[PDB]
Amino acid sequence: MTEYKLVVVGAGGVGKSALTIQLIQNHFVDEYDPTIEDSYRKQVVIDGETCLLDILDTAGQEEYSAMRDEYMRTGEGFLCVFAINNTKSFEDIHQYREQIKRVKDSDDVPMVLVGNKCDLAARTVESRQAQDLARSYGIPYIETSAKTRQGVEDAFYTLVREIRQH
Ligand SMILES: Nc1nc2c(ncn2[C@@H]2O[C@H](COP(=O)(O)OP(=O)(O)NP(=O)(O)O)[C@@H](O)[C@H]2O)c(=O)[nH]1
Ligand SMILES: [Ca+2]
Ligand SMILES: [Mg+2]
Ligand SMILES: [Mg+2]
Ligand SMILES: [Mg+2]
Repeated sequence: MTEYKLVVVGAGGVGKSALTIQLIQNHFVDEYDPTIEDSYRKQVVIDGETCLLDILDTAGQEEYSAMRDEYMRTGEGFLCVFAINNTKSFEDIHQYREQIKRVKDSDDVPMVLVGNKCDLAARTVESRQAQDLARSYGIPYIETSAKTRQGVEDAFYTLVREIRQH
């Protein structure tokens, strides 16, 4: 069956693991355990196609980010995640996109910009700001909450739909 290799990247603490775990395991991880490099695999039907998602959950903490580029290298599509209550994580997106372009040696990599923790009210990144960033990259912006599940399936499936357009 069709396999899609997805890679989730972004600053430490933005909720990359919580998003992936909500998608794959249907629960919310409340605690914060920094990730090194974890992978998840699940068979799902997306738009009538049975496919296998291989999701690489990467480190956002600089300390844990050792061979991250070697992992990212294999990815077919990337979720670039920031948190809507973490302005620095949004500003950091530029450098993740540059890293993706570097590891794929392409200016045209399937990507979706994700603004996570949308269940929280300490918003410092407004939707329009993120929409504009994504527009400049030619990719979709989607807000999510790993806590409530809002947008979670949408984000990951939209990434599959972007890979399919390339
Ligand atoms: N309220 C809320 N909290 C969230 C959300 N997503 C993640 N969190 C919380 O944010 C903290 C960090 O989440 P985590 O998924 O571990 O972040 P990460 O990006 O994978 N961190 P790292 O890069 O170090 O591996 C956790 O305490 C988690 O519960 C969300 O959508 N809403
Ligand atoms: Ca929990
Ligand atoms: Mg993590
Ligand atoms: Mg390269
Ligand atoms: Mg502002």
